[PDB]
Formats: sequence, structure tokens, C-alpha cells
Amino acid sequence: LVPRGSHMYEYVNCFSSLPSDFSKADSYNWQSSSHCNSECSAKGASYFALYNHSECYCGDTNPSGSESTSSSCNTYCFGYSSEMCGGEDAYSVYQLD
Ligand SMILES: [Cl-]
Ligand SMILES: [Cl-]
Repeated sequence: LVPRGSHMYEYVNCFSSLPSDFSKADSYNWQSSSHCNSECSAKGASYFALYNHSECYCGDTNPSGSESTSSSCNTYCFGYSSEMCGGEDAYSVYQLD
């Protein structure tokens, strides 16, 4: 739509783990940040997290307050390979608008 600001979500950080309020929304062969945003927006969630190429989690608390950051969000999103869907042991966390 526009080249910058078209996505109704903002990257927070890469985290080692998720707070207990995060729950798996889906596993998907075409997982991506925009797919997970739509999944979690439909649930009314405030945050979403990508994990290990294919998994999408939704949650309501900011992991910044409770989990350590990570530099190992290195598993590409199956549905958008230039973006990382967390890592094997790390979560790419975004905030929904
Ligand atoms: Cl830019
Ligand atoms: Cl897009």
C-alpha cells in the first residue's frame, strides 16, 4: 500500500522464551509475520511471536518485562524467507497495533 508503515505491527525483539500467557495459534507451511499478525489480531492479542520457521504464538504481555533477549532468531519464515521466524530456541516478537 505504502512502502513503509503499511504493516499494523511493530517488531519488539528476539527473545529466549515467552511468558506463560503466550499460546500457539498455528503451525503453517507459509508462516510469516503478516500471517501471524492476522491470526493473532483475530484473537484480540497484543503481541505475536514467530518460532522455528513455521509456528505462530499469540500473547498479551510484553516479553521485555520478563524474558531475556536473544541473538539467535535465525530460522527463516517458510512463507517469507527474508524474514526470520524466530529460531530453533528463540522467538521473534512483535506488537500488534
Ligand atoms: Cl528504511
Ligand atoms: Cl507484505
